[PDB]
Amino acid sequence: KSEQLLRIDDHDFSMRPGFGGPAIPVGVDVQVESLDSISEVDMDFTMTLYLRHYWKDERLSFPSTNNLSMTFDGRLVKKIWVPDMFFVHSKRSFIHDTTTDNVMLRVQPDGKVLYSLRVTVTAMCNMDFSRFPLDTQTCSLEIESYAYTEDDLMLYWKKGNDSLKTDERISLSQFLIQEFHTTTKLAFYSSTGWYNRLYINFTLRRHIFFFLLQTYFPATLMVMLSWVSFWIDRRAVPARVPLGITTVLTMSTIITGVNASMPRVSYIKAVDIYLWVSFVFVFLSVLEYAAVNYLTTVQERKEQKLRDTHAIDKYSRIIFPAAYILFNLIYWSIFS
Amino acid sequence: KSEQLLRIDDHDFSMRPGFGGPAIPVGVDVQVESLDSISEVDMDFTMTLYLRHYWKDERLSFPSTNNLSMTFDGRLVKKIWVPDMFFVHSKRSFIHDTTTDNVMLRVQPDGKVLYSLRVTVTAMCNMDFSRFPLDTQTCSLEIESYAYTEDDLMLYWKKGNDSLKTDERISLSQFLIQEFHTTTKLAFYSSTGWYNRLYINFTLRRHIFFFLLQTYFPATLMVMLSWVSFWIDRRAVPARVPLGITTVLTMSTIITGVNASMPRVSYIKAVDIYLWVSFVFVFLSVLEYAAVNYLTTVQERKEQKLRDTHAIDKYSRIIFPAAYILFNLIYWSIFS
Amino acid sequence: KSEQLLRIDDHDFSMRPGFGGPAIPVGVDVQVESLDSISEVDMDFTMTLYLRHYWKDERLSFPSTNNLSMTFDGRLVKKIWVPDMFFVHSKRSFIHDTTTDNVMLRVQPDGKVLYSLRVTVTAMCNMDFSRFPLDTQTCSLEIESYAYTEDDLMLYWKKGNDSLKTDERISLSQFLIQEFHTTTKLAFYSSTGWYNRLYINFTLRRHIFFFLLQTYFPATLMVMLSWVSFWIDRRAVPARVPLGITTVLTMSTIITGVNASMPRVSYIKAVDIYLWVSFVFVFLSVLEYAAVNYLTTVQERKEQKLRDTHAIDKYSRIIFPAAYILFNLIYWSIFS
Amino acid sequence: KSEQLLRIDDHDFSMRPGFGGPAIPVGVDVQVESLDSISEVDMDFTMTLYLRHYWKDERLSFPSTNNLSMTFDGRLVKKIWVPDMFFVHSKRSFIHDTTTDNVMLRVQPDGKVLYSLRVTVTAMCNMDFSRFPLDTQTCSLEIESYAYTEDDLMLYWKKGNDSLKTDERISLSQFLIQEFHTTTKLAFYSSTGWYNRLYINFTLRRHIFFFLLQTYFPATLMVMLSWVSFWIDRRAVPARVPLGITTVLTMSTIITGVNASMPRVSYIKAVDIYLWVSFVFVFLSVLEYAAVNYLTTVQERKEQKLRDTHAIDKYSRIIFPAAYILFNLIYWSIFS
Amino acid sequence: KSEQLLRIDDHDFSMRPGFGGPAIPVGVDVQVESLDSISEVDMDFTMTLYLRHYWKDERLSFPSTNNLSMTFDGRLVKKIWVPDMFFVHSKRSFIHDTTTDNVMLRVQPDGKVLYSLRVTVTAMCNMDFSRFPLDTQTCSLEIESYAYTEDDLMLYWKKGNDSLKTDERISLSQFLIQEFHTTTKLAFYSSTGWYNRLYINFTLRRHIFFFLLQTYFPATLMVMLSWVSFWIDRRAVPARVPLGITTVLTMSTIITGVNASMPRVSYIKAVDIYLWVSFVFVFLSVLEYAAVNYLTTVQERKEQKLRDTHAIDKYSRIIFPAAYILFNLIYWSIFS
Ligand SMILES: C[C@]12CC[C@@H](O)C[C@@H]1CC[C@@H]1[C@@H]2CC[C@]2(C)[C@@H](C(=O)CO)CC[C@@H]12
Ligand SMILES: C[C@]12CC[C@@H](O)C[C@@H]1CC[C@@H]1[C@@H]2CC[C@]2(C)[C@@H](C(=O)CO)CC[C@@H]12
Ligand SMILES: C[C@]12CC[C@@H](O)C[C@@H]1CC[C@@H]1[C@@H]2CC[C@]2(C)[C@@H](C(=O)CO)CC[C@@H]12
Ligand SMILES: C[C@]12CC[C@@H](O)C[C@@H]1CC[C@@H]1[C@@H]2CC[C@]2(C)[C@@H](C(=O)CO)CC[C@@H]12
Ligand SMILES: C[C@]12CC[C@@H](O)C[C@@H]1CC[C@@H]1[C@@H]2CC[C@]2(C)[C@@H](C(=O)CO)CC[C@@H]12
Ligand SMILES: *[C@@H]1O[C@H](CO)[C@@H](O)[C@H](O)[C@H]1NC(C)=O
Ligand SMILES: *[C@@H]1O[C@H](CO)[C@@H](O)[C@H](O)[C@H]1NC(C)=O
Ligand SMILES: *[C@@H]1O[C@H](CO)[C@@H](O)[C@H](O)[C@H]1NC(C)=O
Ligand SMILES: *[C@@H]1O[C@H](CO)[C@@H](O)[C@H](O)[C@H]1NC(C)=O
Ligand SMILES: *[C@@H]1O[C@H](CO)[C@@H](O)[C@H](O)[C@H]1NC(C)=O
Ligand SMILES: CCCCCCCCCCCC
Ligand SMILES: CCCCCCCCCCCC
Ligand SMILES: CCCCCCCCCCCC
Ligand SMILES: CCCCCCCCCCCC
Ligand SMILES: CCCCCCCCCCCC
Ligand SMILES: CCCCCC
Ligand SMILES: CCCCCC
Ligand SMILES: CCCCCC
Ligand SMILES: CCCCCC
Ligand SMILES: CCCCCC
Ligand SMILES: CCCCCC
Ligand SMILES: CCCCCC
Repeated sequence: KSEQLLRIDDHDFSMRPGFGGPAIPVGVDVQVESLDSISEVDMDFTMTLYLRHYWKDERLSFPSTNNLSMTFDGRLVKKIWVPDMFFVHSKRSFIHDTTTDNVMLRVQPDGKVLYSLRVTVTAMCNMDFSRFPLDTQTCSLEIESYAYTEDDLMLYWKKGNDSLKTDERISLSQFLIQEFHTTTKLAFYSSTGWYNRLYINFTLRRHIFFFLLQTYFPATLMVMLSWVSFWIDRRAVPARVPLGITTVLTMSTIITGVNASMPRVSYIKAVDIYLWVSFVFVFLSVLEYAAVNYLTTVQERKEQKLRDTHAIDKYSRIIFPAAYILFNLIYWSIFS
Repeated sequence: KSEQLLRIDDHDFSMRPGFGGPAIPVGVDVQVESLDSISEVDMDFTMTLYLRHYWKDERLSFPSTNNLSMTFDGRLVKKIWVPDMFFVHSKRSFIHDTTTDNVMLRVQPDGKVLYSLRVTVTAMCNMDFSRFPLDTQTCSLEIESYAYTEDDLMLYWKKGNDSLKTDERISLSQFLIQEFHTTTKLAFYSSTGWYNRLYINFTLRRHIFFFLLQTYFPATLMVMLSWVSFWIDRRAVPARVPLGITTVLTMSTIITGVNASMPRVSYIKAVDIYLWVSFVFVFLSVLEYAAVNYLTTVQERKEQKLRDTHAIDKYSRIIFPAAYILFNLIYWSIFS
Repeated sequence: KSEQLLRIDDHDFSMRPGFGGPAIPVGVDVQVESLDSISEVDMDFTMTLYLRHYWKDERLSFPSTNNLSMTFDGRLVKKIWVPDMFFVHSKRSFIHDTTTDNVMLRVQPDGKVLYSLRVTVTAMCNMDFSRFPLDTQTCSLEIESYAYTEDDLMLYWKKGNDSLKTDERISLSQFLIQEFHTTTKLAFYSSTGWYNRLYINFTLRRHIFFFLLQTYFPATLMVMLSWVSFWIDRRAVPARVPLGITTVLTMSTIITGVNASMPRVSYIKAVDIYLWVSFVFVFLSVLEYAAVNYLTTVQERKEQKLRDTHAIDKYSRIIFPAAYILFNLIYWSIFS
Repeated sequence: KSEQLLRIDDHDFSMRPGFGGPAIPVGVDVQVESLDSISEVDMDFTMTLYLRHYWKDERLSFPSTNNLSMTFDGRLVKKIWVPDMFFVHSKRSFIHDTTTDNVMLRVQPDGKVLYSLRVTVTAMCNMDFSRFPLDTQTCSLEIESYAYTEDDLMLYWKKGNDSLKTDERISLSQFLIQEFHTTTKLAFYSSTGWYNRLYINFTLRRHIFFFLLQTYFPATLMVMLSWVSFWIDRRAVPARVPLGITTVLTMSTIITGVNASMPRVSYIKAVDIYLWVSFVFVFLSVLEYAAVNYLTTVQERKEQKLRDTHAIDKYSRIIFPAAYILFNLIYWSIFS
Repeated sequence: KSEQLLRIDDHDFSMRPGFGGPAIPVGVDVQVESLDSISEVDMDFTMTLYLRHYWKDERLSFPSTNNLSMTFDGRLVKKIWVPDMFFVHSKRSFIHDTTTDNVMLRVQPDGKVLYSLRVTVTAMCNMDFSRFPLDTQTCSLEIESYAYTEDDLMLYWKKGNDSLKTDERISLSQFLIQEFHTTTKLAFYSSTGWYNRLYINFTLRRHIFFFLLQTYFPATLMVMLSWVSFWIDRRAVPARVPLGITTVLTMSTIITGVNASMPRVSYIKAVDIYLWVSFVFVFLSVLEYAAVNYLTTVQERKEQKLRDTHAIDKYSRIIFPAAYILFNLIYWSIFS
């Protein structure tokens, strides 16, 4: 029996290696296999990965006439001491078990141990949609020991920045992913002490042209369409009135349609500002012709009682586009 | 073996410490890590947190030549007595188990015990949407012993109001969160007796300006647009009629669009009252011109058989806006 | 050890108390804590509650110099005999286990036992939507023994109608809840025999005014708006035609919008009948003016070849509203 | 102890009764309690039922001075041999366990055994939507032994067609259910051999009138409305043009609305054919008036340069309805 | 006892057969039972299948006076050595367990073993929607050993391309499935070594005619409808203006409706290009008439101050359709 080569029954494996002295170093490597989903309303993401640990234990040494190592599956884990890592700020997670538990242990003649397992985790990521669709988000995944302070266990990246590998075809449907890297930082708990924490960081971006074409293009076209009425004969009331009112109706349908297709986040975003400013421009263009028609009617009635282009149209033909151009300059200087 | 330092086999751990005498005090601390989601239709919320217990047991004392404590994981829990806390008014919950059970026990030489675990819970929160979108909601989470009355176990906050800590970046997507605090109260069960209950309270609010801009602004603009027809020449029937009917159509589309984007709660809310009053104003403006056209036609026919601005327009130009202003004053004095 | 006070090893606990003789009575009490959700398309509901059992077993008696009782948690359940209750017509259910199993046992010196546990259950409830939104539904939850017939186990409510308690703040978002009460009935299985079954009954109702304002009000307003054209000068074709066709378009949008917000139940309901009758009225009002215009044109052409209000408008002004009023009387006498 | 009346330790229960000789017959009965849901996009259904087995084993015989039988729960199952049935073509399933496992065993003095359990299963059902909404679907549930060929185990319906019972109130929200019955058939696996398979069959149908009123009625009404323009004076251009274009807009909104309410199945169905043919009719009616207006204008210009009803309207008034009637005859002769 | 015919206690089953020498070959067969679902936003699919292994172990040989084999269920698996296969790039999976674990073992007198189990798996499949709805996708499922390198275990398809069988009625609701086949490839891990990997490949396609009729047909019809105004008398302003503006409104509603029914993928696809080009054509047709009306008005005013078909219409009648035809030629030569 291979488990008799390790004196299992001859040691207390409820205490750590080196108990009573300096802390035992434990080195970590990570391989990311995929990014599974993201939730914008609930603000979290899901990832699948391999986690590997390295440490030394002299109680595990066995004699050999060679330099061959022995390999075990997850049934040995409950018989020896292993590190207790957990994921900070996570909502749910599990270890894969088909067709059997996805756990491996390899033990060297001198007591060096490698511990490997496959896991899926869902973690939180606070997001800010104030600059949507031009926003940028940063997320992280964090790794920590549950019960051992830095005085008993010293956790570190085994090879620095070479300790993280990512799959060549990692991708998300609605985001672009860039800039993977690792960091470390000490954290403090008033109940027990100081602990080491490791981080995995990355950044997300959207596709800007899709949103430009889908939202900003039609609004601008409808605003430009509402200026056509300034060049139409003011005596054609049955053609001036329906045009303005239908233009309002079209802009309202566009805004409702856009609202139905964005994530349900209930506070004010940049695209909303653009859309409602354009709606106000369309409203003002109807008020203009109302004024013109009233004034013309008054003039005609006065002339008959006593017995060309109106100035408002001439000024509006210049003033409306200039003000829209100035709004656009300010908006795009502010939101980049 | 460390479990032989505690005389495990030498005591009955199916009875409480101090059995037969006064109740044993048990002190509680809570650290909230995050707020995961909220459901407005089902009226509940989800939270993730650390729960810590403190008590003393003389049967656990062990000799030491030092003041060092021993630490265990969750396999020891089934061998000793521990408190049986549960969450009142909850729908589902679980304890995290990756990469192993997230449970810790620390035992002092004199028998003081600390018990720590990590848990996620979903709890109910009755809500009232009568003043939507200006409503305010209050929620709570409650903690109680399942089987021990106040005569056997005394449950209390360890440090009063300093016993609750919350994460610095706790947030929800559609709500603002404020005013965390703790309370206690005795409850009575006719089947067994009196029990101590602990509470965690907080308050939620919405973003008012988003809703103002999205709902109240367009309705008011359309009501103001329907008043334009009072200044148009009454002889232009083909321009007066289509304008009113298209204005009705636009207001109906706006109302349907707003209805599709609120949570599906089927009783009457404030915003509904605002919207349907505005719809009635738009309807009345079409009835006005119907009356005017009929009366003008009668007058002309009478004059021809025998062989300026109509008064109704002049009065309507004043009466409609005053009545809308009075409605707005009353509405906003009532709903703040 | 407290489990040695009960002679556990000295009795066969795979047989019932009183085996071989009359049936053992078992009394039941229920406390409802909350109503969690309801599903109209799948026709089921979810509930969370406490279930308590009472019976006597002389094999459990122990000596005492006092009248104190002993309390156990769920680890004792597998060592003694307990009743096997299950929920009839249910789809899924589970027993809460945080922070430990929510099970209690209390044993009196003379062998009286109390058994308590906390459970969540989803059960079916056949529904009829023919009179929507004026429908009423009745639901029930049923409790039965799986393996013991009335000859071996007699199941009954411990205190009659006082055996059911409900929480003071029980509520559902879209329903009103009323009239909780209990009943009993015998059921028969051809495979094994007769069994006792217990019932918990309640009733659900909707908020009628919300639905009135959201659906019936706009339809009636549009039908009334289509009658305006009967008072308009028949020589204004460019004002009579667009009005009818836009009125049809508005009514169609209203009907689509209403259809998108009701539960997806694919058979005919009362509100559908109301809406499609109103649509038919709006269609008929356009056919009327088509007839009037054709006849006027014929008359003018005839008069010119040879070389006031038309009767159809005068009759329509009376006939349309009377017929709508009669439809409303019949409809509301039929559907209450 | 009742388990000592059966010589449990005295037989190898890892082999079947009658090992080494002819196959052992096993008889099956089924009671369906409910139909829980159906998924049209994923093409599956869910059902809840009781499954009962009957067979004889002489190793289970025990002496009795009477004809009373002994009853056990599911803890005995792991100590004796039982049949290994499984559900073919299923996606997921489980056995109910509240408040304990829903399993029963009854053993007669002579070794006759009854085995009963309660189970929920989700199974696939390939569907064809080509004739929607006039389609008919057939589904089945299949039962088979996992490891024993017909040479070792003979599986059959205990009582033929009397072996299946269904609940009196079984129903689905959007379907009608009819024609339950059972069948049997042999299947062949090249890896191991021939096996017996049992079937449960039933049929589903929709409510036709709901779909008629919701879809076919409005389309036909709009097609009939577009024919009104053939009777309108050809000199009223501002009344002929808006009518056709608004009629197109109404038909497009109707089609979009209908599309949003059917199950998302992306291939061509009958109702789509009806709707797009009607759209083409509405398009052609606008092309007609375009032609008429152009020709009239040419004639007038020619007459002035040189210095009644147009035939196209007269022919269209007959030709359009006849062609629609012929389309309807062919369509309804093809799709029933 | 049948487990005493195999000397279970007489061998260490924690090491592989042939330990210390050449690798042991293991042969694999697969039978696909169904394709359960596909997720376009999350980019994955689900499948249910039978997995079978073949290998030889001399420690399992037993004497027989015949050539009969012994069969076991899944309780034997934990007592002997078996291969540890797992699914690469998968998100979740499980082994069916109703009414018992769906596992079988068959052992020949000479030590040949067959191992069979039933499993459901969800795997990732990166997709590209740039050519939607004319796109083609390829997916695969991959099988690998977790802990043994090619030096210890040699994994291969038992019968080459005859090793894969698929069900005759396998289907998906919105896709067509074709071209199943198998491949093999070596993979390299820097932590442990080289491993053998097996692949199952297939291809998916859509139904093109459904999408043609639903999207491309209405857009083209509306573009053709906007050309009607070039043949209408330029003096009929109240008929030329409403027609263009309503045509814009109809096209906008069509585009919103189409957007609401495609999978929510936020980057630019071919159908979007088609739709927005058609929208631009409709916009240009309104700008044309604006120009024509302005120029006519100028001419009339000049003539009066001093005291037929306009050229722009004549050129537009030719130029618009030619340019649309050229766009269509280029588009369909590019996207096939
Ligand atoms: C072309 C369009 C969208 C389509 C019409 O509404 C016109 C605007 C004009 C301003 C443009 C904008 C696209 C996004 C631009 C290029 C901005 C960016 O650098 C984005 O990061 C700055 C100015 C923006
Ligand atoms: C500006 C707007 C919304 C946009 C148009 O409809 C005009 C109203 C006028 C009344 C305003 C309201 C915004 C919300 C106000 C300020 C109310 C509040 O204190 C909210 O708590 C009281 C009066 C309300
Ligand atoms: C006011 C309104 C709805 C709003 C407009 O459509 C007008 C109808 C008129 C008939 C009313 C109905 C509301 C519901 C009533 C009162 C019915 C009920 O007792 C309901 O149980 C009987 C008559 C119904
Ligand atoms: C009344 C209506 C629907 C409502 C308008 O579109 C007119 C058609 C006319 C043809 C009818 C159809 C209803 C369904 C019928 C009766 C068909 C069936 O036997 C159905 O199985 C054959 C002819 C069909
Ligand atoms: C008939 C229709 C759609 C309906 C109207 O928009 C007109 C176009 C004309 C061009 C056609 C297209 C259908 C798809 C075709 C046949 C393309 C394909 O081979 C598809 O793989 C090449 C040319 C395309
Ligand atoms: C790892 O590399 C990243 C690359 O951006 C850098 O930011 C970071 O500081 C590096 N960390 C260490 C420990 O070298
Ligand atoms: C805790 O502090 C809160 C702060 O609002 C207060 O309301 C509450 O009464 C305090 N409770 C105790 C026990 O001090
Ligand atoms: C319980 O009370 C309800 C109240 O409605 C009554 O209908 C029922 O008959 C009562 N049952 C018994 C057993 O008293
Ligand atoms: C069972 O009855 C059904 C009723 O339709 C019949 O089709 C079937 O053949 C019958 N089967 C047997 C085995 O009698
Ligand atoms: C299996 O058959 C497929 C059929 O396309 C072929 O592509 C593949 O190369 C074949 N593989 C082997 C190993 O024969
Ligand atoms: C309709 C005309 C829109 C013009 C927009 C100009 C935007 C300029 C942005 C300059 C950023 C530096
Ligand atoms: C269209 C004019 C709306 C005017 C609204 C006035 C609201 C005043 C609220 C005063 C609250 C004290
Ligand atoms: C538009 C007028 C609607 C009138 C509806 C009258 C309904 C009367 C119901 C009487 C029930 C007894
Ligand atoms: C608008 C007129 C529709 C007429 C439809 C007639 C359908 C006849 C079906 C005959 C089936 C035998
Ligand atoms: C409205 C006219 C559309 C004409 C489209 C022609 C497409 C030709 C494609 C040729 C591919 C080789
Ligand atoms: C392809 C980018 C288009 C942007 C139109 C505003
Ligand atoms: C837009 C304001 C114009 C004023 C011209 C007098
Ligand atoms: C709005 C009512 C006006 C009445 C004027 C006589
Ligand atoms: C508040 C009830 C309103 C009903 C309108 C029909
Ligand atoms: C609505 C029918 C009126 C007929 C008058 C002659
Ligand atoms: C619809 C075609 C009519 C042709 C009459 C000459
Ligand atoms: C479309 C441009 C036409 C120009 C004719 C002069």
